Amino acid sequence: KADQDKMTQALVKLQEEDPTFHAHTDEETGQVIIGGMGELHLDILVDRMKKEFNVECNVGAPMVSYRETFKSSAQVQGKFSRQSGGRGQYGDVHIEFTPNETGAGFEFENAIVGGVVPREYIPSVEAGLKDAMENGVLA
Amino acid sequence: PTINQLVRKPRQSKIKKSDSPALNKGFNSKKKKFTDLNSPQKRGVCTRVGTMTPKKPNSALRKYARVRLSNNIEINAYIPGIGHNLQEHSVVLVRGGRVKDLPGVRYHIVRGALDTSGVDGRRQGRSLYGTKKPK
Amino acid sequence: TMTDPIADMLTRVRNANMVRHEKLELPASNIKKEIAEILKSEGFIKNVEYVEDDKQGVLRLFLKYGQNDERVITGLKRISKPGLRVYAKASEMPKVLNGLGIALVSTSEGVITDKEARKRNVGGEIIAYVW
RNA sequence: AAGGAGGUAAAAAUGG
RNA sequence: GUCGAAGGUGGGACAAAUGAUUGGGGUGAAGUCGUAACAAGGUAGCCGUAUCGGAAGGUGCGGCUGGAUCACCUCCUU
RNA sequence: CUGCAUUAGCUAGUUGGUAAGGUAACGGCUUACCAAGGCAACGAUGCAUAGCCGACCUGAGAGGGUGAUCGGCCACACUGGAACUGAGACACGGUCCAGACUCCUACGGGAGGCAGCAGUAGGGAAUCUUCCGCAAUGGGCGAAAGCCUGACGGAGCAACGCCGCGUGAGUGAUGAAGGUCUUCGGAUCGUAAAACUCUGUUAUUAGGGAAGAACAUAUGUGUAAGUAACUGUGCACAUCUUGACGGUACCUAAUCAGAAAGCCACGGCUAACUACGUGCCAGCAGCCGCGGUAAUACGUAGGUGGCAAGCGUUAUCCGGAAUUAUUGGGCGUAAAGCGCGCGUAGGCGGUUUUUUAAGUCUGAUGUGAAAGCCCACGGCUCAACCGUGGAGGGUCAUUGGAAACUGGAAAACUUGAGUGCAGAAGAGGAAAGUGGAAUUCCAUGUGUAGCGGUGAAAUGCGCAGAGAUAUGGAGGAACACCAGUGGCGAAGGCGACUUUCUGGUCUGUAACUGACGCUGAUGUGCGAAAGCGUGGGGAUCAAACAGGAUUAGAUACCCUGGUAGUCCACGCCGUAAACGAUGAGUGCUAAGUGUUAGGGGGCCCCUUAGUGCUGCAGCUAACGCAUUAAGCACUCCGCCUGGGGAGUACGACCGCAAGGUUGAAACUCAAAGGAAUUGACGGGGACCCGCACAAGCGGUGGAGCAUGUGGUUUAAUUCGAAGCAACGCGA
RNA sequence: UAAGGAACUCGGCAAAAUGACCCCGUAACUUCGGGAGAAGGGGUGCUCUUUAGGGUUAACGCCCAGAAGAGCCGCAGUGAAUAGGCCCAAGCGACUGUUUAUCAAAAACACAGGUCUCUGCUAAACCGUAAGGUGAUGUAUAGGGGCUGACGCCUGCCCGGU
Ligand SMILES: [Mg+2]
Ligand SMILES: [Mg+2]
Ligand SMILES: [Mg+2]
Ligand SMILES: [Mg+2]
Ligand SMILES: [Mg+2]
Ligand SMILES: [Mg+2]
Ligand SMILES: [Mg+2]
Ligand SMILES: [Mg+2]
Ligand SMILES: [Mg+2]
Ligand SMILES: [Mg+2]
Ligand SMILES: [Mg+2]
Ligand SMILES: [Mg+2]
Ligand SMILES: [Mg+2]
Ligand SMILES: [Mg+2]
Ligand SMILES: [Mg+2]
Ligand SMILES: [Mg+2]
Ligand SMILES: [Mg+2]
Ligand SMILES: [Mg+2]
Ligand SMILES: [Mg+2]
Ligand SMILES: [Mg+2]
Ligand SMILES: [Mg+2]
Ligand SMILES: [Mg+2]
Ligand SMILES: [Mg+2]
Ligand SMILES: [Mg+2]
Ligand SMILES: [Mg+2]
Ligand SMILES: [Mg+2]
Ligand SMILES: [Mg+2]
Ligand SMILES: [Mg+2]
Repeated sequence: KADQDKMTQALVKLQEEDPTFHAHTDEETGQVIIGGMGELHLDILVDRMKKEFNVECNVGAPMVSYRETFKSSAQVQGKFSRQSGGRGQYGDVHIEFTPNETGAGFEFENAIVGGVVPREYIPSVEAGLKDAMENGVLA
Repeated sequence: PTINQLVRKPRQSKIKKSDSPALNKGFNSKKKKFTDLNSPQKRGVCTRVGTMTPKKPNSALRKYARVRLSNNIEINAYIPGIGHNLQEHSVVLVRGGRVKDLPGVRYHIVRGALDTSGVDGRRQGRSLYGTKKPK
Repeated sequence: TMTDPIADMLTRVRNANMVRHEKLELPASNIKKEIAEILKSEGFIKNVEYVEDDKQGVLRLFLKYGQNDERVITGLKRISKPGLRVYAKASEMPKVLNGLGIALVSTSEGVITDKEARKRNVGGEIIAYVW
């Protein structure tokens, strides 16, 4: 890892030398990916980086960023009571989770009647859902 | 003090510290050592890019980058302006000037230098954010 | 113990002037007497008497107050001290209060005022300021 | 009569 | 043949980097436990020292007033 | 002419002498011999960093920072050593050797050193052309023409800096369109624009076109030394010829306002305000801060402000910062007086007389290069710039003068400091001995069922006889009353009495010495309590600890026990809010009133040394201090420089240990602090009042019932009111 | 005993190496004694010349014993023999000692030190049926027994059971 800056500089110089060789960072996987015209092309470039630029590198299959989804619908409840110590906290929600049409993305609906959930906290509930979904639930 | 006391032990002035220590140091790779040299800016590579929460009473998601400088010192540099195109491994220029809200952020990333892009849609005080004249 | 008789004399004069005393008795010495004579000649004090008794003698100064009880001596400052002695050249002689005051000096030509030092073109040890 | 200094008793539940 | 750079061998000195692991320090958001200090802060507080206790701290000995206070006597000032 | 003591010892050819050798030269420069010298707290040695200066930046100055360009001096030429040649080198583009690195090779063997000018790669935020000419100045060689000269003279690039000039000027209300705001009238951009007139600095085109050039040489004469006389040589006057820059600067003529304005800021500091969007988000920010629907602080727009071919940001230095204070600050409570003595070096030192001239003062001479800064003048059209004079800059040196002060030498004095003589008080210290009160324990007589303790209790002790009471014994520890802003001591501290040894202080006197004094780094001692070691001792009290209580819990406060320890000897430790939070010495500056130990003159007056209170002048941020200064002054020491980190880490020294002394930094905050003011509050106080107690009459609490409330129940038992100030209350 | 040098092996077992004298020089740590012969180096024969000394003697003489220089010889000079291998770390036991005569020498025993306990003298403890003895011709700073085991810093809670 001490040669990562050398690796970046070598990649820049090699991209200037060779239009068809590309290097980019993938945000989701945090990996640096090199794209080329073929196995021979990438092998030659890897050896050239190792020797000419003195940065020994290892190459592998790029990681695939998977996702998660719910296959079944269900009404669920979440309650949190923390009155025991010092400041007391209370929260409660009833949410129906449904498998959305594939590719439609997350959809939050507010079927609150009678102000049982004050309108102030509904955006907070949506944000909490967004964060908890950003964090995986299965893998 | 008496004049004799001053003759024996002369007066001693307070020593002044820099607000941007990381800019005062260069690195010689051949000798593998540090050297004292004042630079107005230093190049670096963004080790991390993200957001930080300011200390109270302020509240925000302030954009910053952890940068390793050309002298191998790792610092936190604020990203000024609205919107930026910086990621890990981006090569950026860093100048002095801390962000009072952000505790460990003591430098700024220059806009419109090296990889960093100018602020999109900026029209007043453009030179401070590296935005070309729209005309 | 005592280390600066001239400073002691100046402080005696200052304290007596503050309390608005009329006379002031102190142990005598030649330098003190010359200082007192310069003060009289310049008009800061009224009279100087020497008592040639035993034990080095006594100086008896008589202070001078103007109309409205205003004090003629505004202030006295020791300049040269045992801990640090001050000398000046003839061309570097200082003016006290833009000339309204005197600097008592000690020179090869006797202890004189700054005006006389400048006139005779001599320097020396700046004993004191009086204004 | 009002202020300053030394010694010296007796009393005592708990939480705001 | 003398002198003699570089070199070799040896035990020490000093400096820097780095090291499984480890110690307290600072900062940080509504965290958890209690409430030590500020009123006599509900056991006056603090200082040095010793020891004990999750924690602040408690306790002992000597010291300080930078301590509130009802009755008493003893003096000093106007 | 530099930083560090968290570097105190260094030196053995080292220091001196003798002899020789060696060198341009003196010399431990080298060798042989003899000696043990030499340096160092006036900082040696070690470590770290550094080319030095003229100067440059900043500052009112004193000072602080810097050592580019240009000039001087030094040092070096891949690294290390050496010598050769030479007048000169231990030699950048020389030699030899060694070393690292690199290159060529036919594999036998060879070669190289850009910190010369360009340029390449690399490092970096960042710094230029592989250009022209020797025409000018300078250099080497040559008799000379001349050759060489990446010195140099030029050109090229870069807003990098400074300076100069542009991007137009006059008129122009008819306040045109259009933007922004609006109170929907208008305001503003704005004489700005449009339009008419004018100019060409600049720009394009076409012509003319410098200086920098002196020369050298060559050719003519004239003159001067020498010659027997020429050629020649020196000098003087004339003539041909010599330009990279460059057909550049500059000048002239014509054409066009036409090609030539951007940057930052507008909450306060700080010059400049409004509308929309956003809504603690996005974002701003040098500090204070701004942003959650009315944002002059975020983004845009109009307008405005400052500058302008530049404007902003970052970095670094000086200033503001008197915030290390010589100029020019402090230490009672803000940071700061060592816990206190004794005392070394050093710093400082009473009065008079004579002498010296080291400091001190004054005159002359030399020097402080040039450039630079400052003043003046002159030349570029101006200016920058260039040139020429002046002035400045030394703690400089040599020399001649003065003697007041400081310093040195000599001689006197008694005022400071000690001594003698006559007196005073004292819990000053050390060691032995005696004594009364009281606590605990042991034994015994009497005696019965509690004692003890607390807010209230319980643990515990006691029917085996406790507790109470009387007597005797054992032992340890402290000295009731006197006792007092009283005494003594440097501080810590010292309180029964007696004896021995011993320290200090105060009063009067004026024989005696004659300045012998003050302070005091380093050092050396004393130093409350706790604590450590060895050996004793052990009543009381009491950390730890056990039990009881309180409490939500109670590792406490309270109660019952209880070990170390508390006591003694000898060692150790060396710290405390070791405080007057106030260093020592000295003198001077209104007063009133106590008290301790004295003295003098008539209960009074005066007086010395302490110890208190009150209080002027003066001081102080204020509180307050005020002859026992925190006033006015002089000498010396110690100490401080925002709050945390931290009295921590590392190093060192000390200690048996506990720990002590010395003592940072990274990082972090914009405060932390002092004195005083007004409120509020207190499980602070004093006083005053009230059917608040007290006095008294009658009630409620007990019974049945009425009613309201809580609870429960119900399909619902509608909702509201909850201490006084909810409950026959909204009703 | 070529080249190698622990590759052997459970293990460097055995062997090899070191070894004398003189000179230089010598670390952590430490209870300040030590560690230490630490380590790591240099010298060593013979001849001749010059030359400071000491003992014994009138002296000569005899004996001891250095220093400097210049030379000579070999592969090699404590020329043979005899004469430490060294170092860095960890466990255990403080140490010198003691032990299974004849398979165990150790970390086991002992130890100086610590502590508990008994014992007032015809002591307690011990031998003996007793007499008589040891303890001791000692007397609590003494004597017996148990446990611990130099030294440093320490040794907490439980007395219900035995
Ligand atoms: Mg409390
Ligand atoms: Mg309290
Ligand atoms: Mg306790
Ligand atoms: Mg250097
Ligand atoms: Mg200034
Ligand atoms: Mg050369
Ligand atoms: Mg070269
Ligand atoms: Mg070059
Ligand atoms: Mg680069
Ligand atoms: Mg200053
Ligand atoms: Mg303080
Ligand atoms: Mg003190
Ligand atoms: Mg000059
Ligand atoms: Mg004690
Ligand atoms: Mg107790
Ligand atoms: Mg202290
Ligand atoms: Mg103090
Ligand atoms: Mg008095
Ligand atoms: Mg073999
Ligand atoms: Mg062999
Ligand atoms: Mg093996
Ligand atoms: Mg094997
Ligand atoms: Mg063996
Ligand atoms: Mg053993
Ligand atoms: Mg056996
Ligand atoms: Mg055996
Ligand atoms: Mg054992
Ligand atoms: Mg035990």
